[PDB]
Amino acid sequence: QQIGTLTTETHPPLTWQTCTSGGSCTTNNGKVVLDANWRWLHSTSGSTNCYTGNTWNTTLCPDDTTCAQNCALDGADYEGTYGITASGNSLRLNFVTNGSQKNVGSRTYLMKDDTHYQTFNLLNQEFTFDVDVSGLPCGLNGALYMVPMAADGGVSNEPNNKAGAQYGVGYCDSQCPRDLKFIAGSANVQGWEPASNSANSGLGGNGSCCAELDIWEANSISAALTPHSADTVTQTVCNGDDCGGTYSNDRYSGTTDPDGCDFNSYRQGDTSFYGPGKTVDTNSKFTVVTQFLTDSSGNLNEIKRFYVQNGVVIPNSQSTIAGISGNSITQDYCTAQKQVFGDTNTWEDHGGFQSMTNAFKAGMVLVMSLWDDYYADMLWLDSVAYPTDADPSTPGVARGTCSTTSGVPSDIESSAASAYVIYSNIKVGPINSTFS
Ligand SMILES: *[C@@H]1O[C@H](CO)[C@@H](O[C@@H]2O[C@H](CO)[C@@H](O)[C@H](O)[C@H]2NC(C)=O)[C@H](O)[C@H]1NC(C)=O
Ligand SMILES: *[C@@H]1O[C@H](CO)[C@@H](O)[C@H](O)[C@H]1NC(C)=O
Ligand SMILES: *[C@@H]1O[C@H](CO)[C@@H](O)[C@H](O)[C@H]1NC(C)=O
Ligand SMILES: *[C@H]1O[C@H](CO)[C@@H](O)[C@H](O)[C@@H]1O
Ligand SMILES: [Mg+2]
Repeated sequence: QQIGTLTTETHPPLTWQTCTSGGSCTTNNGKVVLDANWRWLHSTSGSTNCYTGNTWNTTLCPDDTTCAQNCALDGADYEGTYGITASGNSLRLNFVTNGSQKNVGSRTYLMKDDTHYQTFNLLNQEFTFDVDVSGLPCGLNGALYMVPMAADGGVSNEPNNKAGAQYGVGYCDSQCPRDLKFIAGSANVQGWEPASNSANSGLGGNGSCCAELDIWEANSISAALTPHSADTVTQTVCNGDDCGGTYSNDRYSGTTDPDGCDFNSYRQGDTSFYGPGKTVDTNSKFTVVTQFLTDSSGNLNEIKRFYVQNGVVIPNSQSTIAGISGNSITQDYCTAQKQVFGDTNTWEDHGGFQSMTNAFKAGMVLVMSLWDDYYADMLWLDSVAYPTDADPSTPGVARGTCSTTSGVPSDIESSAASAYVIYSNIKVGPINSTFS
């Protein structure tokens, strides 16, 4: 995709911290950028849209290559159009913004400079942030996570990609998303079809795969921490059903792990731990600490979680499911959880902890998003039962307190239009350096 010249792109400021030890943190002046999929996409020749609603202009975009040559991504009105407010240490994302048109959700990335994403290697480090999820009801997902996107947004080896990181180009994840307009320096017009169960109501011929570390996927009801493996940790392009993931005829036929090794306290049997008025009280802001421990060879072997609220350090809740012990993500936990729950261990299939180690070594980009779920209504995160018809007595079925009828986008985009999330006070450093 090309650089549009009709609207200046100014990345809103976001300060975050590097810590070296407890009580020793210094500030970094970062910036945030909106994902390309949310942007106006128009001809390089003028103002004519290449994409409108959920379909393409086939004169401007007769094929994937020509479309990339012909079409430019332009600058974003962050607050006015997208309800994104980045100031000081905080990033607020609003769910619905009814400006000149209706906007639902957003996906943003942390930048090091105007043309590069910040990258992270969290081996032997912890990532820590504050979050307010009080305004997130059933069906919402405020996600803070990491994917090994190319730092430059792909421009170095993609001649038709000039927009790059500057315009939030280069997304990939463990679902191999096919709703992306641009993948690996090409458009995705070929095979594009409208689809009711896609976030943007459309799906192209190709998907964008990579590893994915879901540090935080949450609302006021439930939270999940989920690493996802991949054969190749950085971006690969997949074709149709061979993609696997959400929209394939065979979810597990691809090169990535679409399910991940998840820890949701409620799913792991403790319904008193996380939620409104609970041990981690979602009525108010809290600190989320995620630690990435290694074996003696420097390969990831454990993900730990701590919360801090009112100055009280709260260890992650123990899994209470018989056969699934502990309060962290380890190979023993992942194997036991998949076996006991009766879920396919695609996590292990695509390299598990070694895969995530490789993803960290490649360098991770920080993603901060707010979304509703056109495929499963976020029931996988917060429902009394997922699947909706499954036995709530069966281990792994219950994930939260939300009804099986909750979270339908056409419902909640109305009823929960005021929903928002605030991420703040991001800190990265060695184990134990960001809290005490
Ligand atoms: C991106 O997806 C499109 C659509 O599926 C692919 O285009 C197909 O290419 C094959 C092989 O050249 C042709 O036989 C088909 O006619 C094309 N289909 C359509 C609908 O145009 C394209 O190959 C994909 N690109 C990559 C890199 O995988
Ligand atoms: C598509 O783009 C072309 C070239 O700018 C333009 O002439 C045409 O009006 C657009 N719309 C349609 C429906 O073809
Ligand atoms: C971090 O703190 C915990 C709890 O005090 C301790 O068990 C662990 O050894 C510490 N690890 C490092 C690397 O400092
Ligand atoms: C469009 O229709 C599909 C069924 O194919 C639903 O899953 C989706 O929620 C939307 O209503
Ligand atoms: Mg998709």
